[PDB]
Amino acid sequence: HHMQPFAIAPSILSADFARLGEDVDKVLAAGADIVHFDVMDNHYVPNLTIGPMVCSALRKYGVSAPIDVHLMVSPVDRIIGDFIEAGATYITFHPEASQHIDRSLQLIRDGGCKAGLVFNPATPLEVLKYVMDKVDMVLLMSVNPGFQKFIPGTLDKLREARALIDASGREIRLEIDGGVNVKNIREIAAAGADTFVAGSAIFNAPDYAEVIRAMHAELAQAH
Amino acid sequence: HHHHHMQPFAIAPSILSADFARLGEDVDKVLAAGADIVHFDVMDNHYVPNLTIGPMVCSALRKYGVSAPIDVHLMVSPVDRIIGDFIEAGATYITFHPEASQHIDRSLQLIRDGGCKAGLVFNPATPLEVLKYVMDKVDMVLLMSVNPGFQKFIPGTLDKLREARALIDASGREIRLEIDGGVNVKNIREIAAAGADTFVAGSAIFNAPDYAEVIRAMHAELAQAHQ
Amino acid sequence: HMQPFAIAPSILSADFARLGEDVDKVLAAGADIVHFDVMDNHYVPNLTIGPMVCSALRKYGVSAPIDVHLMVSPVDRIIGDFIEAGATYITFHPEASQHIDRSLQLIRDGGCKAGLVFNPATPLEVLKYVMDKVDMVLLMSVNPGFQKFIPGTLDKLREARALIDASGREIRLEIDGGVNVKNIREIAAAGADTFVAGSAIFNAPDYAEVIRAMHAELAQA
Amino acid sequence: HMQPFAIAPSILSADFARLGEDVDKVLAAGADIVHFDVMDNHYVPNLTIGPMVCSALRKYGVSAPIDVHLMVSPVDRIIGDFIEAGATYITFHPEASQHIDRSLQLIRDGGCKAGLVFNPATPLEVLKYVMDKVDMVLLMSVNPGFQKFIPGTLDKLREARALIDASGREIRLEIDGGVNVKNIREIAAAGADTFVAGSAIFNAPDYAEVIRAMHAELAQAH
Amino acid sequence: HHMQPFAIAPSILSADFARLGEDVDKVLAAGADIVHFDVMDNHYVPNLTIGPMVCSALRKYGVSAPIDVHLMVSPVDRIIGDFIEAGATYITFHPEASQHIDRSLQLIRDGGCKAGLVFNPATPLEVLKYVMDKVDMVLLMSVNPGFQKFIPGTLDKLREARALIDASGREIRLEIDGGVNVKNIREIAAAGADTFVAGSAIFNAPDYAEVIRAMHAELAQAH
Amino acid sequence: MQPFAIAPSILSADFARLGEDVDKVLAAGADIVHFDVMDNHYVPNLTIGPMVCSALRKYGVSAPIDVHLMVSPVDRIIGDFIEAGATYITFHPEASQHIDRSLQLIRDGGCKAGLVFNPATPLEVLKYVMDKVDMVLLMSVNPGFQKFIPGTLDKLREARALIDASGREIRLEIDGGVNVKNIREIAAAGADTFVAGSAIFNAPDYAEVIRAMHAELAQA
Ligand SMILES: [Zn+2]
Ligand SMILES: [Zn+2]
Ligand SMILES: [Zn+2]
Ligand SMILES: [Zn+2]
Ligand SMILES: [Zn+2]
Ligand SMILES: [Zn+2]
Repeated sequence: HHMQPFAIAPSILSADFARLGEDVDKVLAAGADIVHFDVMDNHYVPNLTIGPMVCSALRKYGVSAPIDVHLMVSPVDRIIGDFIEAGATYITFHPEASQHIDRSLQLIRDGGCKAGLVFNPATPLEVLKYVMDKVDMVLLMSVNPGFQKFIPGTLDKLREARALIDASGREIRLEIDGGVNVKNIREIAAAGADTFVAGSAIFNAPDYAEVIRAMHAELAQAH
Repeated sequence: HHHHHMQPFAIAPSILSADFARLGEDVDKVLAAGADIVHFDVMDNHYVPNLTIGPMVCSALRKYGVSAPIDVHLMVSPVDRIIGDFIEAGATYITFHPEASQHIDRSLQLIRDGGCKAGLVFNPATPLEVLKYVMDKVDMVLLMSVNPGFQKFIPGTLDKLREARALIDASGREIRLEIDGGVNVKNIREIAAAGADTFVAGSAIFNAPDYAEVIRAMHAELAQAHQ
Repeated sequence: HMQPFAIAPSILSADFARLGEDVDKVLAAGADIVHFDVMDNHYVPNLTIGPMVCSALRKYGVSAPIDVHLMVSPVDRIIGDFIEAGATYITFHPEASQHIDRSLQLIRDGGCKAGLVFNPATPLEVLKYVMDKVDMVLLMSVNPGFQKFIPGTLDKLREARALIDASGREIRLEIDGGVNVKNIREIAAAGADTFVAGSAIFNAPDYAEVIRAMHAELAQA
Repeated sequence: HMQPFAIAPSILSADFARLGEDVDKVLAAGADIVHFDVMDNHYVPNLTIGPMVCSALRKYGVSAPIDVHLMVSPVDRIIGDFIEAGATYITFHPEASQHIDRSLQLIRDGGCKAGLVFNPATPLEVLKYVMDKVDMVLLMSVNPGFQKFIPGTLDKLREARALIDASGREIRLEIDGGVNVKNIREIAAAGADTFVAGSAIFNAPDYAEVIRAMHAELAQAH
Repeated sequence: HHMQPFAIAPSILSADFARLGEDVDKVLAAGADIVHFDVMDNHYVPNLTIGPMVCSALRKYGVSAPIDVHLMVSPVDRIIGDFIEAGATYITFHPEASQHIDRSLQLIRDGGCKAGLVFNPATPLEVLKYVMDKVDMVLLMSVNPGFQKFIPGTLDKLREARALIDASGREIRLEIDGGVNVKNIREIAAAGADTFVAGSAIFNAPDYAEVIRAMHAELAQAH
Repeated sequence: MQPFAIAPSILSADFARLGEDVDKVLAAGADIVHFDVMDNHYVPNLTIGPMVCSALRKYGVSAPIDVHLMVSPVDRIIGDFIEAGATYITFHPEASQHIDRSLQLIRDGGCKAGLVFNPATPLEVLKYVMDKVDMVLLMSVNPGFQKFIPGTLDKLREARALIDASGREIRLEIDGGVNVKNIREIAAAGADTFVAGSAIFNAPDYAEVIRAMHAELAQA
């Protein structure tokens, strides 16, 4: 397996939006690697979350950690420009949400960001065949985004995705989001995931550091 | 002073210009500085070319302790589903654009049945004719003096403010007249004199070095607005 | 200057397992017009019945005028099918058509009578330049597709009656939403001459008594 | 590893002026499932019948399984209504839902059986990660909503039956579009176990003879 | 009546697109004032006509006359930019086709172009009240656009339109389009129109100049 | 394969003298007049509609006209291009809710039908419509937005294999950054129908460029 170093990406949807900078500082001080950014436009999913200004506010506040913007929006091209200027690090989108996937991935790369494709539980991986050189991260949803129980079939899709990336020779992260907890993160990594989104499991816990410490402990006795 | 059927003046800062890294703190300062209403600009990247903040941020302000009335301006389309979320999130006012709903009456009724005050937002070009048959169901009328989601006060709004003020005055209903777009200390007197009683300002307050001084200066002009 | 009173029950409240039977009974009970509520799950959050049901009633023997209310968007394609299906009136919402005049003209060219439907909030302004092409004006007293009569509708009825009277043309003034025996008198006095009732008729045990009761209130005008 | 043969007449060809009577006759003539073609004027250029008609069939006494084929987009809201309306199967096209799994999960959580419908050109790959959530697979042998059996459907039937056979799950393989007595044997031999016919049954003078003829050819299939 | 000098604006949909430059030269040399450009995007109307490249092609060829682009498209803002760079003189659009009429009108003005609003046969004139300072032309459709006989009520709307312009004090052209010929141009002008779009009446005539002279002859026996 | 064919795209032609320019490119040896139709929705541009195809036929153009539809939805305008005299009509599968019916509409009109594949679009959708496609167009750039995407060669070879294994007569068309310096390799990948725009219509002499292209097509 030509994987990448493990990374924990809390989704700030579970964070305190009245004290966002403080809450992000606390989870990063607790050892988190990536700030995960769930953007919903009330159309691709039945919910509306936060826009590029929140990414801007985090950068102006001092957050230099990588910000991983997951676009659950459609169409994607215009708002991609705003997240590039707002300081996003990763920009990922669903292939179903863009009429021209290649041009959309190229738009992110030409902005200096790392680009990715997000796969709904039912979405097959076939669309990756002709954009392998243009995706830096692959996100598999283990729940239906925007609507809370881990879909077990995702483990098979994680293993298929890990195989596809390994045979490409390119450095591509395998990200997972949806029902990720301490009790299953060991099994999830064994399927081939190297980038882990957790939300409630971290931000709603009484101690962020122990939970992250518990996750990394399980991740070591996983591979 | 005057004979209009108005409501007591209210200053409604737009938290679009606030510090989203310290939002609860920033809202506390503007409220402690004399602001009345927290104005909430909700944009869904479809009705306007921008995406701002959803109901979870309104919930976060309520869970933090913000008890001031929260004025949710919906620049989204369609509106009914997200209207429910802002009701459950603790919004006080919910206003939306007539163009954004296929069924304006049902949408207004949805807000009222939540216990909220309802309103219609008017783009610079949108005429006021649609108010004729919903006068009993609007608690506030928001006049946009700029194109929402895109930056200079459009002067013709003063004429529409006067037209809106006249419709409310002759209606017998208690309806707030709100204005948003380029409202600052140098023009708030003329805007109030045109008939607005609810004033949304954004950068003028949140980008100022002292929030209380600016708000006092606004009230200074509002006092000399009906000579 | 009005048009003769007409009672137009909406078959949304009828028995779709015995539809021909129920329509015969309500018509034999004195109903004038069969009102047809078409919803496309887009313009309103519900899906009801399409032109094949209008077609099925015509093949069954129903010769009464069938009044097709389109709560759909866009409208031009399905207008054609309802022309071929044997519709008598075809009405649609001005917001649902990008080209109101062409859509009204499309109905007239099929031989049907055309109308525009106005949501509770919709002002009557759009009638100014199409008065020659509407045979019926339908005012919604409830939000279509979603149930209590909106009182402000009576004010719009009187404004609508004034516009029709000043046109000199034969245009029906229709009302739909919460119309019952207890209010049909005031609704007619406001200027309505065409009355859609649904639950009030089809859920009653005897159709003839309700319609006879309604005309009694229409008599005290 | 197929399922018991089932004949599912499509009531688009039935008499909607005497629908309860017409359905009783086809059911008394040996039909197994009432097939329900729902069109929203957007996903296909036609509008047929909504949940109230399914309700009317239940309120009239029809206890047979009602198989609702949703040719609509989006699907989630009307799915809820058909669950309450008393549907037995609810199927939809994968292209018509932005979130296929949540839509399938919606049907199952209502107590209904769920399925995916595939247009003549639509490939079967999308079933790979939803095999546990589909109870029926419907292949269209004509373009839905627009009348001759597309011959390539037999090959897709054989491919679909293999996928279901290799899954170990109880999933019906349904076919709809130009299915008649003269071709139902070959269709069944291709792997279908649920057969939608419309005009072939409801436009016939005796429903029982046509249905009887279909079962005769279904025997001389495999 | 604060009108503008009469202008004949033949619409090139009736022109020979195999010999467009030649045909435009002839109709202008025959006395036409404005080249009328009908843009349809197959969505706002059931037809697709010509885009900005044809406006560019006429300018690259030498056409210096004012080019009047009527946008029957929705949305309008993106293609407004392209018609500005392509060299349009007027850009007009339908208010129903823009979610933000004022911003769209301002976009045209900021490109250096003249702006306008187009009214379908049923569209009321009410929307002009708060954009009078931003419209240089008002186009009244006397037929349903994109689908051929003058709708008689348009004459009443012209008089209503002319009265609104007269009361504004602004230099605003009153344009008419749909079934305009020599036999009715006098009555149309007396109702208050000062800019006349004709298509087949001119381009299908054997001599373009004779028709234009006849139209200009009828315009004299107007007011 | 099919005999090599050069299909200049009239997006690069002179729309003020279109009949003349099309006459010149055909007299210079071009085989097919390529027609790029954009509706400002499927792609961020609006080009030319059926009236222009009709105008070319009324002018005398009897050559095959290849209409590539970058529009969505497609069925209504397919009807218009049939009336206008189109020879090929191709569309993107993502732009039609019912691909088979749309291909069938073209075939029932007497035209040849095809499917266009965006750079990211896989070829999987061809499996059940192989009997209904006369041409397969591979986009080597993002349509409507100009440099040849290298992965297209891999898809060309994969597509050529699918057609070769089908036994059906289907043209393999390529569009996007096709020039004299790369047309040999593209044909070697399996393409037999070549769309060029600027390379031909912006050249000072159309005949020399087309002659130069055919020379490279020979050493394939
Ligand atoms: Zn995410
Ligand atoms: Zn606002
Ligand atoms: Zn109705
Ligand atoms: Zn079916
Ligand atoms: Zn025009
Ligand atoms: Zn092309």
